[PDB]
Amino acid sequence: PMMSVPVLNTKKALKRVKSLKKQLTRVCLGEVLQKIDVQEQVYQLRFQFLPHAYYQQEKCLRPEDILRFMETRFFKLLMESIKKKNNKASEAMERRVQAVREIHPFIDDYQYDTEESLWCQVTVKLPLMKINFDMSSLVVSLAHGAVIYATKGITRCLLNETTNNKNEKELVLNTEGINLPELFKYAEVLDLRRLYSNDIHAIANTYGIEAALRVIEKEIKDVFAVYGIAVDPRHLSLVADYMCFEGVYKPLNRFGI
Amino acid sequence: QIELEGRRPPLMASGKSLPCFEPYEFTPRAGGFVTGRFLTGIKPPEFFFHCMAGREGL
Amino acid sequence: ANTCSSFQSDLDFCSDCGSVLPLPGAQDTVTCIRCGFNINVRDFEGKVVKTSVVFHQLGTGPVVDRRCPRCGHEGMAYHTRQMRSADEGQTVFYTCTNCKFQEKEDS
Amino acid sequence: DAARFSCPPNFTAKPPASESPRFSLEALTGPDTELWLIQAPADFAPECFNGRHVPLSGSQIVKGKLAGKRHRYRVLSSCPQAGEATLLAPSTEAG
Amino acid sequence: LPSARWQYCGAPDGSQRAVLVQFSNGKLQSPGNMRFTLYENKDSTNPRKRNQRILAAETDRLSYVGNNFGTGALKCNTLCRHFVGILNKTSGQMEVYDAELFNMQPLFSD
Amino acid sequence: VKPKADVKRQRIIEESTHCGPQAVRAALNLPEAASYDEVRGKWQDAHLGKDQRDFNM
Amino acid sequence: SRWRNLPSGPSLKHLTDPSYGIPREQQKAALQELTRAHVESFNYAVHEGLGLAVQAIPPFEFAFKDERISFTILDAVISPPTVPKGTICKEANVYPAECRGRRSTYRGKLTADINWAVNGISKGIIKQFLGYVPIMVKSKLCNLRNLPPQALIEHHEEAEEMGGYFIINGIEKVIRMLIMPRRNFPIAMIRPKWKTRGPGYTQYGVSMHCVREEHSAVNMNLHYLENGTVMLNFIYRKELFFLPLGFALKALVSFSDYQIFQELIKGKEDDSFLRNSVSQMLRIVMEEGCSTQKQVLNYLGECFRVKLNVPDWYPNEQAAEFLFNQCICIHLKSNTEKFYMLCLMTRKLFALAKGECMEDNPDSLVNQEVLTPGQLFLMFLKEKLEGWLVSIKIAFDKKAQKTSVSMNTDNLMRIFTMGIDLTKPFEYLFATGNLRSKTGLGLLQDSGLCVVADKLNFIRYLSHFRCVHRGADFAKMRTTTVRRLLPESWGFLCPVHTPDGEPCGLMNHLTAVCEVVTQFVYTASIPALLCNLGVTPIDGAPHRSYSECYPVLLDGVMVGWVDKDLAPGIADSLRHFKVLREKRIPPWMEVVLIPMTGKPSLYPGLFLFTTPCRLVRPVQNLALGKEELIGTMEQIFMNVAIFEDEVFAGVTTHQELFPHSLLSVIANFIPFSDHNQSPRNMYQCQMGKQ
RNA sequence: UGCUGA
DNA sequence: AGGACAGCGTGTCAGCAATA
DNA sequence: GTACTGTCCTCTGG
Repeated sequence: PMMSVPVLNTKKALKRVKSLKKQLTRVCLGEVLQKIDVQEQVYQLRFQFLPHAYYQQEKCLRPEDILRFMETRFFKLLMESIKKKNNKASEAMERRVQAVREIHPFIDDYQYDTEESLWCQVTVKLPLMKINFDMSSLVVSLAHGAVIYATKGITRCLLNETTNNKNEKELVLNTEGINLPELFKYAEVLDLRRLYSNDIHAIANTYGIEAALRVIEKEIKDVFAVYGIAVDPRHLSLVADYMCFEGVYKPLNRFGI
Repeated sequence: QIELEGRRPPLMASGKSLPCFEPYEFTPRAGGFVTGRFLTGIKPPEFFFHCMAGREGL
Repeated sequence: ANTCSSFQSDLDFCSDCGSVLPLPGAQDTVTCIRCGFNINVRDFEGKVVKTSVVFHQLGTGPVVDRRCPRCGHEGMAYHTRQMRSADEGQTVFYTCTNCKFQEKEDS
Repeated sequence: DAARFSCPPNFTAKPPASESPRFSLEALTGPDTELWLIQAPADFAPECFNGRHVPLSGSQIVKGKLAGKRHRYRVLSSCPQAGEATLLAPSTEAG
Repeated sequence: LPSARWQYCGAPDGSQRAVLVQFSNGKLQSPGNMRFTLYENKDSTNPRKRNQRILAAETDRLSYVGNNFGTGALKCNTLCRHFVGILNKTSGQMEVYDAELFNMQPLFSD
Repeated sequence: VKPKADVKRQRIIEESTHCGPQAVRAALNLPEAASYDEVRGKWQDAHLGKDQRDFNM
Repeated sequence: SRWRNLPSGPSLKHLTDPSYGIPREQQKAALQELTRAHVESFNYAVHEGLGLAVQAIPPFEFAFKDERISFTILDAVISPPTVPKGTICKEANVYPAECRGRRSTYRGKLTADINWAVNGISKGIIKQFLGYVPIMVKSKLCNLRNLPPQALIEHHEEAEEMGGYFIINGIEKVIRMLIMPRRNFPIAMIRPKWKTRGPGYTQYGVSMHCVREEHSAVNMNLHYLENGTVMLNFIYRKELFFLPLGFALKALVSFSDYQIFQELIKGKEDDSFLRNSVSQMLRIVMEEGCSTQKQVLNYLGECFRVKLNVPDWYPNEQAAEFLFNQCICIHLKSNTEKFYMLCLMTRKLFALAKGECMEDNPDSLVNQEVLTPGQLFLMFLKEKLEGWLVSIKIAFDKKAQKTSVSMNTDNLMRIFTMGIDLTKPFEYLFATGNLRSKTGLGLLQDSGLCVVADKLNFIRYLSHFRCVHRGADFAKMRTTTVRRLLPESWGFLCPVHTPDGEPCGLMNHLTAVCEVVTQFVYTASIPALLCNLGVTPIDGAPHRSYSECYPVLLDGVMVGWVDKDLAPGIADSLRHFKVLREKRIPPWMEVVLIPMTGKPSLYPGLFLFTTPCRLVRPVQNLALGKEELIGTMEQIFMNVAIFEDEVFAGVTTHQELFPHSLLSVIANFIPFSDHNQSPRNMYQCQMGKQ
């Protein structure tokens, strides 16, 4: 899936877009990590996060937000997965630690890193009888699908500088995901008329069916264009009018009959 | 330049593309760059890559 | 015996899970030693420094392009693929420079 | 009760050798004595090394003569690895 | 590099053999409390049986048995040969003897 | 093909037999030079990798 | 050699020679070496392999009345074709010239001598006539063997024929070399459809294809489960059975859990997920009830007794041995060797799972071998002999269960009552091509096994004895990756000679210099030589750390752990022996040494194959100039120049015999194939056969 | 079911 | 109501042998 | 082969 919104051609918009591109790319716990150190029924875990030199440049992240993420989402999804396994097996440092263990009954105390996330570990223990194995497997299969924050549906943006020779000045913010409403907030940075997507079900849900007809036609035309073939527009018009006849984008297949 | 799947000919499991070539050989010849022509025929290794391509076509 | 701890060091087999009382309770030759060993096992481990890292990773396609026009002029670029049978000839894939318009001839 | 090994009827216990004072525990525990384990191919003839200087460290090729034919044997010497075969010796202390 | 002069004093008739033991479950923490008994086959007329031997080790808790015949006899006793070298550090002379290796294992009967 | 035109073709084919190291190296973003065996190892790693998108590069 | 006296430029003064029509004294010898793999395989299958096949053949004991009867087959013998009974006259022999005139099968008589006993003190040796088995043409059980071209013309034969085929109803079926995975070698595979085999299975596993003396094949898969545990899948009679490892390891060896564990952690004695997962395999399912070898054999016996169809009076411990003998590691006689082989295949799944090793492509010829006409023939013969025993004693048990004392009067009238079987079953596999077997013979294909050999031309005919079919099932596949012409089939398969439609990439042909191995040797003094060379036996004292050591294998049997700084010299010494024909190293042993680095390269170790179905090809061994033979897997770790002046000092270990060695026999008949485009030259190969 | 032709 | 999953699907074009 | 429909399957809402 993809998108392509032109950039509005104003000096302020060009400056804001850099931040916009850096704002919609997904940053995942796994993309920001050096290596874990698991000790094992008392299972400790130190994350040892990366320095900002080589990941803050194009990800727009800060260490307090990243660490706060572990306290509220990763360190409880960890107990969620531990239960997933164990159900079928047979002055200020203080408030943060306290609220965090207010909510869970297993953790004991983590750490603090007053100097750029120096050493940030945690400790757990299930004292009676649990399957003591290399649980690093779980806390590694989980530290990959754990994403700090991302716009739903968008996996990465990119500004393909030039798209025109006639009015070469055009800039395009292409994307490799699809979320139409999460771009409506930038009607001053980007041109939301001229927004395009190859989805045809998302266009049909944000703009209607008469707007999905033309996306269908343009998609078929651009599919044939990569080979030099050129079907006459009068044929794609009829195909798109038949497909979208009864208000919905209906497939041309066994369930359409 | 021979291209099979949009990529150069595949390597073996040991890192050589053909029994004649050292493993992980940098020369473009080892990756399917045929500098021979049908006027003066192509050597055996180039013959091999050309056959790979002509067969994937079918 | 002067050996690994998960088994019945002096005797034959492997012990059972070290849970409760002495060993606890093996099947053959139950002979019991060290209700609990001294040090809980220290397993020092680490993870990969290639994939997850953005540290320690700081340091260590136009074709041959012959001349034919479609929209403008002055030099396309071609990839040859034999997308045909053994009784036919090789198809050619051209691409422009000023723009990016792909051709896909038959020969 | 330990089921005590029971010797099959066709076997008899071999007495110690009181005519063996060489492999005696006393002889082997002498301050000037070192024990070495040697592993060789099944067809190895140890006499082919008689008088020759076998290495006590590293790797060396040693030449031997067997039945008129020259053989060369690569000899590897190492530090005992935990779990190696233990030599048994007769002991007066053990009855 | 340190070297030793090799001598095979060995066995007078080759009837004489030393005895090496290896335990399948690791190292014995206290080999000093073990009593080893070597058993030989009474049949000295059958060349096949005359070299059959059993080594038994008894502890307070368990018994170990090794044999040079049958499944318990392992390949290393033949494909390779084992020797024991006795090195005199003072003379630099190594006396070499034939050795027999026994793989020891635990004793239980139904 | 004319002679005196196949000589240029032959010299260009001779020149083309020296363009592998630079190509691969400058695609692995390796130190610009001084590595002649780190490049083979990096190529091998990229080849036995799981993702296999640093190999297509 | 065997490629000398190859003409340097063609001549035309052989036609127009005063001796053009005079039949020659001996046959051509270059045409003979084309069907040589089809004939030398059958020669073993019918004389030396048949005795071994019948030797396995467990004695078929069963219950009659209140009696237990044992029937064993002491020998089976196939006789050359001959006039049926003596009812005919003037010539006992029967030459293939007829059965082409008439439309009949060239079939020889298969007869065995069974030996039936009642408790082992009452016995009599009867000689039953099993049936008729088809015969190849110049196969040592045929009447045209040892005939010069002049005597081959008075019988109506081609004077230049190399048979290598069967005449089933006068149609000359040409059973062709199918491709099998490999034999007696563990191939580590990453197949994602494996996790559907159970609740916690992963997409990792080492498969092994085991063949014993060319009469039996079996496929066993060791699967990795997410817990760190390994399972074993075996197939008996087309049913898949899953046994946790540990049940298998404890049964095979009367060893403690400590030496066993110490074996599966040999090279990774610092890893702790492994050390913990090995203990879970030994304790979780085996300290749960069975801790002595017999109790494990007893438990395994009770669960599997129903589907192994064992005798009712068999102890459960005896039914377990039946499973291990007939389903896991057929190739190895010992149970101690079967343990060490299951342990190296596991040590390998742990390395594939931890990404320390590269999956072996099953579609590279490195990990492939061929199925010859003799392997299919014996593997069907043995199965049909077992079926004959079973049927005769079905009839036995079913007739009367009556006082066998006087029933020793009709014992032969009983055995003959079911000896009426073995003939028609055999002709179906040859006349139709498809296989009807209780066990598919460890094959994976049940059709297209034999095909019609048509003499439209002599270039259509000669290409039936050099064809190699990847498989008949791959003709139905969305993905096209078994049709890729990888660079590992250099010198073993022709790039150009492939059908150019639906069979493309699936039906290949051998190059002119390539050849199938078919000889069988002793290979008993090899394990004792490897130890002289520097190997240390599996038993112990490696002299290093089990991680700086190479695991040595020789035909499924792990000799064990040549040191890491002695592996190169050992491989070079072994290669010099095979080249100069010293020791007893077969001229065709493949000494492979897959080096080990820190990279995820193919699993390290020194293999040494000498089995009878691998492809080999000649290459001029430089530094000796002695015409070595290299194999598909041994060719990936060596440089082989083509033209001289391409040979260098350190590089170019070997050199190829002729520059056109890469091309097939037919592709060598196309003139100037170098100046035509490749889809054309491949087309020439399909048009020269029509 | 093995082949073959566009 | 978040799923888990079992369940249908198609697949250019004509000949010959031969045999169910 | 993958992706669809389908099919419940039964988990928190009045």
